[PDB]
Amino acid sequence: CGVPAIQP
Amino acid sequence: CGVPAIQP
Amino acid sequence: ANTPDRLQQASLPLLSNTNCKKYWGTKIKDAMICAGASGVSSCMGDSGGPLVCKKNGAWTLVGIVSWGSSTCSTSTPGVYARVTALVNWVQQTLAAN
Amino acid sequence: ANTPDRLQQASLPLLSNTNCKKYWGTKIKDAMICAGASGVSSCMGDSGGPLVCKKNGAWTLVGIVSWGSSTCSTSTPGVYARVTALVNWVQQTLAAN
Amino acid sequence: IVNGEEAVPGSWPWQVSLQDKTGFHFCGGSLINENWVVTAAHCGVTTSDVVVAGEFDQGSSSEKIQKLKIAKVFKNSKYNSLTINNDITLLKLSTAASFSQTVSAVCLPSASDDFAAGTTCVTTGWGLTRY
Amino acid sequence: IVNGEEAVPGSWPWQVSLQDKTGFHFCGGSLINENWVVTAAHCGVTTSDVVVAGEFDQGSSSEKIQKLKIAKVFKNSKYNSLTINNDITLLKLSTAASFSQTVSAVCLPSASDDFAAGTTCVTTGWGLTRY
Repeated sequence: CGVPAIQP
Repeated sequence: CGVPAIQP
Repeated sequence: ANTPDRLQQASLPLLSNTNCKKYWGTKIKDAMICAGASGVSSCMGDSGGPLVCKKNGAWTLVGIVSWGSSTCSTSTPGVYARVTALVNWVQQTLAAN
Repeated sequence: ANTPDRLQQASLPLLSNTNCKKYWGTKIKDAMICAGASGVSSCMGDSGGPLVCKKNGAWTLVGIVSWGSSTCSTSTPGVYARVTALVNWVQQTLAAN
Repeated sequence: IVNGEEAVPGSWPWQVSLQDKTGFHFCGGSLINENWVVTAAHCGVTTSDVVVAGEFDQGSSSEKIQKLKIAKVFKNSKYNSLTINNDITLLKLSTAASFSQTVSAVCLPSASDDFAAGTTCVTTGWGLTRY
Repeated sequence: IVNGEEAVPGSWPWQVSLQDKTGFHFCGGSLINENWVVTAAHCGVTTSDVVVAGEFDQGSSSEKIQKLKIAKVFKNSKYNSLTINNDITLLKLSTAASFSQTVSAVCLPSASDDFAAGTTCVTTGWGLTRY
């Protein structure tokens, strides 16, 4: 629910 | 300068 | 021109409303949250975007860019809509629509 | 959105630097002039544009939109670069190129 | 943002750009679902505005994104246009977004959550890099 | 401008709009010659931006607008990006503007001229009509 697949 | 063709 | 064609990010610390009033006084209401004054600042065109913080390993929306320095000073805090004070409204709207 | 498609105008009074310091204090320098606080406000996007006054039937450039109210409040004067203060720079530049 | 840095494209997948009819950026917003966007009330969003998702750069001759129509706007009735208090608006999409590695939702808090003074948070957008 | 009025098309002939190369409006300017524009230093103008004269409506399917290239930018060396003082820049036009019913220059005061507090002036532009 708030976990980008591409990490910031 | 300063005298438009079309009056405000 | 001073607008970025590429998406920009920045880290900034949250402030207490206590602290934010030192700068903004009375303009600061309960449904607002300040962040920054640490050398970065939201600026024109950033309105409506997110202010997120990591909780339980996930990014959570804490603020919505609302207003700030008329000159975008990096010494002055940005003011965000406090999502915690507005969420019951979101969820209820979500529930009925 | 709140972006007009058509060019907009507003009539407004000039203020003394001393009345403007009421509102913005120390922020008001030598090369600045204020106007408005009268029911109108320049807002995001107005920047760099003109503030004109009619002198001897002609419109003359008195200010350059600079900064003003973080929220574009119509009761807070806008701040413009005072052309009077900068036109020798202008003329000498025009002269030189 | 002044003094920020460029993001890795796709790394802030909930970030959207709101575009007017002329067609250019006037505010950001965030995806909370495949059907809804939260933004500020003061942005003045209307049904003719468009939501743009999956976007990194604004000058591409053409890029791979999603332009979503708005079906309805829900401004908070508490919103005060003078005070700017209660600055939020919900946008109901007329075409759900298509989540992917680059488009997804941010989490929403609870009303009782505490975010303590001092937390290092992050903000994103396409606003000016200098006044 | 907030609480403004729609101007009569072409009545503020020196009013220009500056566009970046993504194509849209980031600032205003005033034409003071056929070859020179006066704007704010804070606008960050570059020679990759374009000056648009003869414009009324930013949604015009097409009009007799003039898009002018910028040869050189003249940034006042005293501009303080912190104070925003001495906020002025001059744009030298690659190709001069062609004056018409709709395109012309504003007059420049002299350094010793005196506009008194109370004087009734006019400001124009395409900025937001509501915050």
